[PDB]
Amino acid sequence: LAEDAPWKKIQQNTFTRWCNEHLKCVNKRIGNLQTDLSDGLRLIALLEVLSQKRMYRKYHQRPTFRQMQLENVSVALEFLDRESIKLVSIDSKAIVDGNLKLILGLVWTLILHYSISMPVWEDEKKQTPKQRLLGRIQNKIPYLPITNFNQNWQDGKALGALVDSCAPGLCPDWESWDPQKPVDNAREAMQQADDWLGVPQVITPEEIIHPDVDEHSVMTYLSQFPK
Repeated sequence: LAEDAPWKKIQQNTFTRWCNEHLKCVNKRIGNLQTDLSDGLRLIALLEVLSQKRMYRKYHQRPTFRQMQLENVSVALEFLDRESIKLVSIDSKAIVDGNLKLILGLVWTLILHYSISMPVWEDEKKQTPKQRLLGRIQNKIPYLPITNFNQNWQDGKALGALVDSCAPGLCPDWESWDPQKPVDNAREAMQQADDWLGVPQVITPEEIIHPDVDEHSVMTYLSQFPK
């Protein structure tokens, strides 16, 4: 009966914004993740931007027929396999036919690989991408216990700590912030990061402090922090 705005919607929203931040640079955009990858073209474009390589296989530039759309998605999935990016439970018809569950899974694989796992973090790897992101954020704010990507972020004040850590003076009074004003706190921190640290708001202040936020969404946002 709550098929409206859970962690599930936050995650679709966040994964869509992340894709769109990348698609911007080739003049494309997704309105609806369930439908707008289904002909393969926006998926191919996203993969080319993330990898900085073109497709080596031909594909259908006007995929008006189902078979053309299946083949475009196959070209994209095959490209990822070649890049040794590990996919699970995904085939071409899953994308073409709008299996939202499996589409979200694919986009998470891309985020984990290109945003979390591939960049060389602060201190230059037997630990998972998640552990590495936690440690990286923990080191920027050594006076707060950073052990998750949900409850630690709920009062909006750790965002202020992280942003000010990156450029002292952006959120200097973060510790004095009212923990009962979480959207206010998150909004200020995240707008400072947007305006001055180049961090896009792929999750929103309302979303990031929501009691039902999923960790993947928060990780997607936090993985963008500089240096």
